[PDB]
Amino acid sequence: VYRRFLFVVFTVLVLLPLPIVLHTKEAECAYTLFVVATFWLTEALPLSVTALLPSLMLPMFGIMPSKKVASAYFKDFHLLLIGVICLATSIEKWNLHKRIALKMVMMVGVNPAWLTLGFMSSTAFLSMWLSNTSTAAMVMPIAEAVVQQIINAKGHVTRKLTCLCIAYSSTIGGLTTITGTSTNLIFAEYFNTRYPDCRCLNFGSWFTFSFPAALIILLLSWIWLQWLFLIKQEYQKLGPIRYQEIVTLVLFIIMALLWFSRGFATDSTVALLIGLLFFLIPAKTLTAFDYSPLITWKEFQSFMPWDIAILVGGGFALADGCEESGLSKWIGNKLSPLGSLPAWLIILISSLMVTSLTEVASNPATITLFLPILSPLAEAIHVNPLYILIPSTLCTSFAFLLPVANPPNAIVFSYGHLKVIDMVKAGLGVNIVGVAVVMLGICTWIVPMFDLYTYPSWAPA
Amino acid sequence: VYRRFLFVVFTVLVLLPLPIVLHTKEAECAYTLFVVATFWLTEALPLSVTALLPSLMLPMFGIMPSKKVASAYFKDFHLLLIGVICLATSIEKWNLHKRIALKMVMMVGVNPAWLTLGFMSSTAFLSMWLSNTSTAAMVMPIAEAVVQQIINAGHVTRKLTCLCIAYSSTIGGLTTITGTSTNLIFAEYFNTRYPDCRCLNFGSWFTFSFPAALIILLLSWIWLQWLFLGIKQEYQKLGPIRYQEIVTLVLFIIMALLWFSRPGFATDSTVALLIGLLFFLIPAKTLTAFDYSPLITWKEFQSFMPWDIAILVGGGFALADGCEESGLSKWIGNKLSPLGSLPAWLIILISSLMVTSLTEVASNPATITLFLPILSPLAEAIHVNPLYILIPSTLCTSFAFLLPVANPPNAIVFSYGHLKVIDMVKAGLGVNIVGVAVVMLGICTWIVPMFDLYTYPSWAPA
Ligand SMILES: CC(C)CCC[C@@H](C)[C@H]1CC[C@H]2[C@@H]3CC=C4C[C@@H](O)CC[C@]4(C)[C@H]3CC[C@]12C
Ligand SMILES: CC(C)CCC[C@@H](C)[C@H]1CC[C@H]2[C@@H]3CC=C4C[C@@H](O)CC[C@]4(C)[C@H]3CC[C@]12C
Ligand code: NA
Ligand code: NA
Repeated sequence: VYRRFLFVVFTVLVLLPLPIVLHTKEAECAYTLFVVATFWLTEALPLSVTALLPSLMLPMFGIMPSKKVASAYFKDFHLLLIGVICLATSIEKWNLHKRIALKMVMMVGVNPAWLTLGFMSSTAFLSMWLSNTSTAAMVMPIAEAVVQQIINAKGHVTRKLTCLCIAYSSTIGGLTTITGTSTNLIFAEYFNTRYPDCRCLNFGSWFTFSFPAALIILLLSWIWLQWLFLIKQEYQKLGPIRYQEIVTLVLFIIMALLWFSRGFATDSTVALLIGLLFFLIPAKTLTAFDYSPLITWKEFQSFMPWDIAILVGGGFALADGCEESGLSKWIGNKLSPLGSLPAWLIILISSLMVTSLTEVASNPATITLFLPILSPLAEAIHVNPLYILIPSTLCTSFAFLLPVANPPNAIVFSYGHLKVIDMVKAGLGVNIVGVAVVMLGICTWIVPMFDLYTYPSWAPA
Repeated sequence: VYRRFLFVVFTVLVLLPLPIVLHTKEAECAYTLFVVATFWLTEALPLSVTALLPSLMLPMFGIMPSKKVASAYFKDFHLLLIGVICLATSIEKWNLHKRIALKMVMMVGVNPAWLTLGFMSSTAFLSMWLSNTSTAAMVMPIAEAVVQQIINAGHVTRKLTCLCIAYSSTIGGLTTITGTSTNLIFAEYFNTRYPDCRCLNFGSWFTFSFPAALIILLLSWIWLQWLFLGIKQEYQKLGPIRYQEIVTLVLFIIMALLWFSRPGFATDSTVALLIGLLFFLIPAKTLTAFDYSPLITWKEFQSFMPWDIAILVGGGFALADGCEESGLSKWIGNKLSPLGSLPAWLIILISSLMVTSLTEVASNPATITLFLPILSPLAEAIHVNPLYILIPSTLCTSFAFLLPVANPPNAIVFSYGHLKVIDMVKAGLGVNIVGVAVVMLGICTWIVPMFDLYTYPSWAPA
């Protein structure tokens, strides 16, 4: 009774017994550690309120920030993210993302079973640019209407096979771009901090090592999903193609051709030069007296992730706060026999610990907690840091079990079908295929790309 | 004909004849100067798109950023602004700001002419916390309904009440560093460039400017009432006082009592985050039940927070440092060497009158962004305290009281029926001269013993 308020009686709870430790300087900093890590996993607070808590609690105990090295008022990853969001804002303001999801399904829709590959290929291409949650929330109304008019010409299992294709291929196409999922932005913001001399990570080199990785997972999970389970009038009611979709489509082909083919030759120059045209090209008249452009600043501010910059800096103030106190030395002495395992065994034992924790917690929470653990470990045992951080930001996205992990597969669970055991039987095939393909990747073709066997010059010592 | 598109045929225009200069390294950097300054004043682009233009154009010519000194992932002014916005988010989500605007008018509403002072005192107190544009857009529906039921018991009392809402929303917009938006561009420019100064917080901006605005508020009521003329049922239809307004009002008195009365946790940004982050936690609604919702959500907080101020400041720094890497700051620095022979007080009068005149035709964040990296190099060169010049120029930026294109407070009240354009010029020139004279009286007598304005400090370089 009265456990409809289980957020407030838990946040107020956790701060009460945890002040057993009030005794020294490392016990007070470990109090901030087990509180912010607790509210990130259970998500009792909205994940950026919690990132402001080390900026409040640590000066109260007497642990002040002391880092004083930065540069560059506008960073290069911040200007790439500006130009990508303003392309992804007008592509769904003007409903261009339903033309493509219908035209791709129509082309390869011979449908013995090529409808399923038609649905996966249409929502994995849309996840490279849009967010995973917003692109699964519009193919799912489309696919439910198509599969109802097909059965209006056995029928139960083809409704929950089509459900899992939308939820799983929105995540597989969520990688292959550093701006596809949100957890590819926390990796890229942690890496341009802490390692600001590294120039090996841009838009056109994340796509080259991960598009061969996801095409194998996409083609092998279609075969797995189709195994264990078994429209011209829908495109006609979108209307004719408008003016504001031809302009958006032309700037989308122009921008993506220069990213892969190309001090002004950086990828953040193409993002701002073609991205800032969306604030300029006229779209509507509003009688006339004054036009309106393709996107406005109030719509751009709605789509931009501002909470990622608070989440990264809140993870840095917690990590540096453990270094000023004696906590990083104290647990560093009890874990000295960890540096006797081989380099490949650290990869397998960590990527299986991240692909298992991401099923019960959100993906930006488990990439924020684990990324300042593996990167000190990689410099200590004299490994290239990208050799450990690349297969852990890729196995974070592999959240394919029970529908509390990522909000893609909680949308498709909100429909009628697809009880919980249908995800565990289907997700364990895509999970094992996903881990084995990335483990195959960092042994053969990723190593000659980023020079993963040679300790670089951006790592300290 | 076809000049309904005068934005796109002007932005595309200005970039065409201005590449006469393509010849050297300072001529290419002055090309970026006269483009970004042109789109800030005319506002052909939304004022943060333009701040990203020196981050695009300057690496193309070969002028790279080279500054490498900062600290402190979260700054102290950023944590004060977080806690203020989440108090100003729930105060208008739950309509607490109409209780106060009606209860203050009701109390001093004897109305021979105390209705006018009742309206100014209710919308100047609400501008210390809310934004100037959003607090003039809700007293103006209220005052038009009250002045219509008073005349139903007459033309010049409709446009006297209009100008009280537009002018006292700006006078109460100062006295807080988070009241207007141009008090945030001053405070963000000053914690950059001068990071050793600890003299500027919430509780010392209010002490030097609340005596400055109370004199301008009390003297412009006398001026406005002169040149123009010599409600329990409106409060009853708000309903009874709810649950979510008593909780917001209690945390508003708690937070403001500790700001003025108070190892390293005794700062003003601690009170802002400790009482501000309770608005994400206290339950407000049930939504059947199975899961409550708090007083404010993160999607509503993200809507009210000014994110474009941090882009506008860093875009002004990349343009200012870009002129220093090239030879432009030395080239115009040699042609302006006889400027450093005027007295210290004459620089104040000649600059505050140049900023209070330009802010009538351009927006206030555009004229504080262009002028703040001009006066602060000038104050270090002629050996003056930099706060002695920057304080009376961030205060005369807000004095936009003439024709209704200056600030969006007095374009809202112009959008109603009354108040033709000459009624603002006759009324605004009285509030303008009173405003400049009170700040000039302030920086001579009581502001100087507060910030030590005659002694060159230790945070300025040399
Ligand atoms: C973000 C928060 C958790 C930082 C605190 C993380 C602790 C767990 C991290 C910080 C420092 C890390 C240690 C850095 C140093 C060493 C010594 C090396 O031979 C083994 C790795 C080991 C032992 C790392 C283990 C993990 C570690 C101790
Ligand atoms: C933001 C942009 C405009 C920066 C370029 C501004 C130019 C106008 C600013 C930058 C440097 C400034 C100069 C700094 C040095 C001097 C020499 C001193 O005896 C007179 C002031 C004077 C001459 C300043 C005048 C204004 C100035 C030249
Ligand atoms: Na995505
Ligand atoms: Na205000």
